[PDB]
Amino acid sequence: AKSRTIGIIGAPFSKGQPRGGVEEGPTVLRKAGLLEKLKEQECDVKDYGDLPFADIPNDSPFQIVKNPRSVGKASEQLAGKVAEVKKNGRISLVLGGDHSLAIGSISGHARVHPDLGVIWVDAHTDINTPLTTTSGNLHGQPVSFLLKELKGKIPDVPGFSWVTPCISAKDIVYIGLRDVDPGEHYILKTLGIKYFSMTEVDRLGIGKVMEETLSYLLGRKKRPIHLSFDVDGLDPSFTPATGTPVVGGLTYREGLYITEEIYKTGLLSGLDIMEVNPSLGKTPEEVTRTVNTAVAITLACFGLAREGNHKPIDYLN
Amino acid sequence: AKSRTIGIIGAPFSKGQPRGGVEEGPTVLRKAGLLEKLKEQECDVKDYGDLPFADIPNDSPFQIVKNPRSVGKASEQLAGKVAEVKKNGRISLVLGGDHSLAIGSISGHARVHPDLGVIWVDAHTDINTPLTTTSGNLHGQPVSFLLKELKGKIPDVPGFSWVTPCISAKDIVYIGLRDVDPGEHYILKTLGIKYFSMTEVDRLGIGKVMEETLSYLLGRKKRPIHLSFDVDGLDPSFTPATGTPVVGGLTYREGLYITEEIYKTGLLSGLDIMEVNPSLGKTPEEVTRTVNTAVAITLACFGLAREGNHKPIDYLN
Amino acid sequence: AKSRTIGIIGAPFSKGQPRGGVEEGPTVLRKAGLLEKLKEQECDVKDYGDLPFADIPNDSPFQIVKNPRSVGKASEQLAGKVAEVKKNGRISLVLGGDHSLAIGSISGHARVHPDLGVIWVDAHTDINTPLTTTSGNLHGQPVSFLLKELKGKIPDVPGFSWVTPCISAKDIVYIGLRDVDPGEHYILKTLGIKYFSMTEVDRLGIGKVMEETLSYLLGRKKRPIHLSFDVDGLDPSFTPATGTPVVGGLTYREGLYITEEIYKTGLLSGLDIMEVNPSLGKTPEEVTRTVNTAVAITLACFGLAREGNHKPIDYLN
Ligand SMILES: CC(C)[C@H](N)C(=O)N[C@H]1CN[C@H](C(=O)O)[C@@H]1CCC[B-](O)(O)O
Ligand SMILES: CC(C)[C@H](N)C(=O)N[C@H]1CN[C@H](C(=O)O)[C@@H]1CCC[B-](O)(O)O
Ligand SMILES: CC(C)[C@H](N)C(=O)N[C@H]1CN[C@H](C(=O)O)[C@@H]1CCC[B-](O)(O)O
Ligand SMILES: [Mn+2]
Ligand SMILES: [Mn+2]
Ligand SMILES: [Mn+2]
Ligand SMILES: [Mn+2]
Ligand SMILES: [Mn+2]
Ligand SMILES: [Mn+2]
Repeated sequence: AKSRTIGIIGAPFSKGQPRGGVEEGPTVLRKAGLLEKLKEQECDVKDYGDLPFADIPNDSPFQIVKNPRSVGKASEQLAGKVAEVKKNGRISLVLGGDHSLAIGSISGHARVHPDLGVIWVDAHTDINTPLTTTSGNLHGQPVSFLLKELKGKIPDVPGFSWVTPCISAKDIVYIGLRDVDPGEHYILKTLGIKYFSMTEVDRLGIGKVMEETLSYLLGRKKRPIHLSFDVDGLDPSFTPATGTPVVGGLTYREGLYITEEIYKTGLLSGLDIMEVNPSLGKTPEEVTRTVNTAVAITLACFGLAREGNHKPIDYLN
Repeated sequence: AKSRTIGIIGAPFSKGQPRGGVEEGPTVLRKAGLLEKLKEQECDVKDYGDLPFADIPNDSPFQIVKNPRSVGKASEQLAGKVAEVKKNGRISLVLGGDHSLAIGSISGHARVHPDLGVIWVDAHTDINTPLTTTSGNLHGQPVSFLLKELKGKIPDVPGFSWVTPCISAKDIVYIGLRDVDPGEHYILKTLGIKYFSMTEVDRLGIGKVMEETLSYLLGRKKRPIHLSFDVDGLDPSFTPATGTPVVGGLTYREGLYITEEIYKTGLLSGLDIMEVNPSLGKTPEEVTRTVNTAVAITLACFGLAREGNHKPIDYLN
Repeated sequence: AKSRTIGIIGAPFSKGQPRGGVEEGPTVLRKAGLLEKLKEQECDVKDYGDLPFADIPNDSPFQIVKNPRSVGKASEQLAGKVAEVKKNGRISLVLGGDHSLAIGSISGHARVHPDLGVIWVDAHTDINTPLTTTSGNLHGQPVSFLLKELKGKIPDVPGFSWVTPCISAKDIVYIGLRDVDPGEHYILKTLGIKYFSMTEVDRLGIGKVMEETLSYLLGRKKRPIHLSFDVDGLDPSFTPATGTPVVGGLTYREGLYITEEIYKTGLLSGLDIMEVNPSLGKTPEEVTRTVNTAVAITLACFGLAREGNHKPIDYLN
C-alpha cells in the first residue's frame, strides 16, 4: 500500500544548533532496527542513504545567526533528495538531525506536492526569524523561512538564496507547544496560525485535538500530509536525549495516538524525526528510552496499532 | 453487605508461563495487609486459604503448549473452589498466580451465575488458541477456552476435557490493550468483541470508556460482574514486577477509576488479581510498588472511594 | 493590569503541623527568584516582607489540638496583613508555611471583599473540626473555622476568639481530593459542598472541571476569587518535598491548566502557595522540582501561558 511505501533519507546534520551529538541521530535510529521493524510491518522500504554534508570552512555568522551557509546547503541538499523520493512515489522519511533540515524536507516535498498541509509536533513554534532570534540557532527558525506571509520579514541570509516560501499560515497546525518566545507568540497570533498548545490538549484531550487538526487541514479536500516531529514535543520522561527539553509535555500514549490517527487518514506523504541527540542522555538508559520512543512513534505513522494488526488471511483456518 | 462480602482464594500457580515467582503472588499480597485493610473498610471477609496444586510430574507438551495437565487441573480445582465460595453467598477473590487460572475462575463463577459478564483489564487479549499461539504459554490463552464462538477451534488438549465454554463473545469487554498478536487481532475483529485498547482510552478518556463498558454489559439486563484484572494492564511505572510488561499503560488514577466505577454498580461477583511476580523487581522498591498498586486496585473494588467514606453515624455529635 | 498587581506576604510558620521545615517555604520560593520572575511578566510587585511570629511559651493544647495560641496568633497576624494588602488594591500572595494560615488569609481577604469565592486545590478537605480531629494538627482544620454553617460546631479554642466565619458552604469548590477523613466526608455530604475529587477529575477531564468550577462560582455575576493552593494537591512525582503526600494526584499539566484558567477570568484577588517543605526531599533535586513546580503554579496565576506571552509592541518592526 501507498501509506506503507517508504523512502528513508538520513540527515547527519547538527550545525543548526550548538549541542554536538544530534548528527549521530540517524546512525543510532538505524542501530535500533528501524528498516527491519518496518519491513515486518508490511512496508516497502528503500534506503536512499545518508546525505553527504560537506564541511564548509570560514562560515562567518549573519548578524547573530550561526553557521548560515552550512544550514542553507544541508536543507538545499535534502530538498533535492526528498523531491526525488516523492517523484519515485514513496513517503519521504527524514531521520535528523536538528529541526533546521525541515526547510529542505518540506520544500522538496512541496515541489512534487504543493497542496500539502503541515502538522508540526513540538514544544516550540520554530517561527523565529533571523531578526527576532535571541540565540541565533537556525533550528528554531525553519517555519519563518517556509511561510509566504513572512516574505520580506526574512533578509538575504548567506546559503538560503535558493529558498522560496512554499506554505501559507493556514496550511500548518501546531501540537504540543509550551515554550514560545515573545517574537514567536506575536507571529503566531497576528498570522492567525492554528495551534494546540499543552493548554488545549489539557482542555480537549488528544482525541478532540486530533479530530480538529485533521478536520481543519483535510475538511474541504483530501490533501498530502507532512508530519514534522520534534522529539521534544513529548515530555522529557520519554525523550530526555534531546537538545531543548521542556517539562509538562505530550505523553507516550498521546504521541502514539497522534501518529495512529495520521496513518488512519492514509494521507501521510512526508515524515521528519528530529532532534534525537544520543550524547545528551544522563544514563545510557535515558538514551535508549529516547531512541525506542522515536522508533515507536515512526512505526505508528505506517500502520502499527495498539489494538493489534494482522495480514489478510483466515487465522482460524 | 453483598458488595462487601468476600471469599479469598489463594491460587499459587505458575506453570501457565515460563518465569518462576508468580506463585508467590498470594503470599506477598497477604503480607501487605490486604485482609486487614478490607476489614477496616467495613468488609465481611473469609479466607479459604491457598490451593495445594500437587505436583504433576509426566506433563509433556501438547504440540508447543507447555504444562497442559498442570494448567488444566489447577483451573479445574480453582473452578470447584470458586463455585463453592459462590454458593456460600460471597464475592470470590482469586489472588494469583498466572492469568491461565481465569479458565477455572470464570468456569466456577459461571457454574453458579451462568448470566455473568466479563471486564478483562489487560495489555493483552489472552485469546490465542493452542494453534494460533507461538509461545505455547497458557496464560495467553484463557479467553479462547471460555468463548462459545471458538468451539471447534480449541483441540483436545490433555487436562482440559472438563472445559465447556461459558461466555459468548458479546458478554466480554477488554480494557487496556496495547500488545495483541496477529492471530488474536483477527479473532478480536472477526468475532466482533467489545474492546477499548489504549487508543480508545486516549480518544474518549477513562470516563466515557467505563460509562460505555457498564452500559454495554448491563444495558439489556442487570447481571453479575466478573472482573479479571491483570496487573500488566496498568503501566509498568506502577506495576513493574510482572512477567509481560508493556509501556504506555493505564495510569494509577485510571485503574482506581475502573474499579471505583465497577464497585458502584453493586454487581461485582468475581475478582481475579493476577500476574504479580515479586521476583521480577529490578529493586526491592519495584516489588513493594507493585503489591501496593495491586492492593489499592483491590480496595477500590470493595468500596474505597477517593472522595472519602463515612459510617451512618453523626460525626458532629 | 489589576490581575498583575501583587502584594507579597511571607509566612514562615510550621506549628499547624508536626514536621519541621515548612517555615523555610518563603525562603526557598524567594531564593528561586519568584519576585524577579513576576516583574519580568509585567507585574507591579510590592514586598510586604516575611511576618515575624512570636514564639508563645506555655502553649497548652486544647484537648488533642497542638499549639492553639501559636496557630491562632499567626493567622490573626496574617489576617491583618492581607486586609492591608487588599485595601491598597493588590492581590495578596502568601508564601507559606503550613495550610492552617488559610484561616487568616481568607478572613483577611473577606474583610475587604466579603463576596469572595474560594477554590481549594488540595489532596485534602482540611475541614476537620477541633473535635472531629484524631491528629490534633490545625493545618487539617482551617475550613471548619471559616464556614458559617459550622458556627456552634466549633468550641472556644484559645487563640481563635477574633475569628468570625466568613464563607458559606456554597462559596467553596475543592479540586484534587483523594484522602478524606470520615468526619470530613460526613460534613462534605450534609452541607452539600461542591467538590471535584480525583474521581471527578478522571471522569470529566480538567477542562470540564474548570468549566463547572468558574460557572458554579461566577454564574450569577462576577465576584473576586481566592485560590488556596496546597502543593500536595499535585502528585508526589512533581511536588515530593511536602508533609502529607498522596499518590494519584493532579499532574503538572492539570495544575498549570487550573491556574491559567483562573488568571484568564481576571478575578484572582487572593492566593496561598502552601505546604512546600524543603527539608522533606530525599535528594536535593526533589526539593528543586517541588519549588520549580510551586514557582510555575504562581507564574500561571499572574499571566504566564504555555502558548506564549509578549509585550504590546510590534516584533516584526
Ligand atoms: C528552554 C530554553 C533555555 C531553550 N533555549 C528553548 O527550548 N528555547 C527554544 C524556543 N526558541 C529558542 C530559539 O529560537 O533558539 C529555542 C528553539 C528550539 C528549536 B527546536 O527545533 O528544538 O524546537
Ligand atoms: C511483548 C511480548 C514480547 C510478550 N511475549 C507478550 O507480552 N506477549 C503476550 C501476547 N501473547 C503472548 C502469548 O501468547 O504468550 C503473551 C501473553 C501474555 C499473557 B498475560 O496473561 O500476561 O497477559
Ligand atoms: C495520609 C494520611 C496518613 C495523612 N494523615 C493525611 O494526609 N491526612 C489528612 C486528612 N486529615 C489529616 C488531619 O486532619 O491531620 C490530614 C490533613 C492534611 C492537611 B493539608 O494542609 O496538608 O492538606
Ligand atoms: Mn523544533
Ligand atoms: Mn523543540
Ligand atoms: Mn493476562
Ligand atoms: Mn497481560
Ligand atoms: Mn493537603
Ligand atoms: Mn491543605
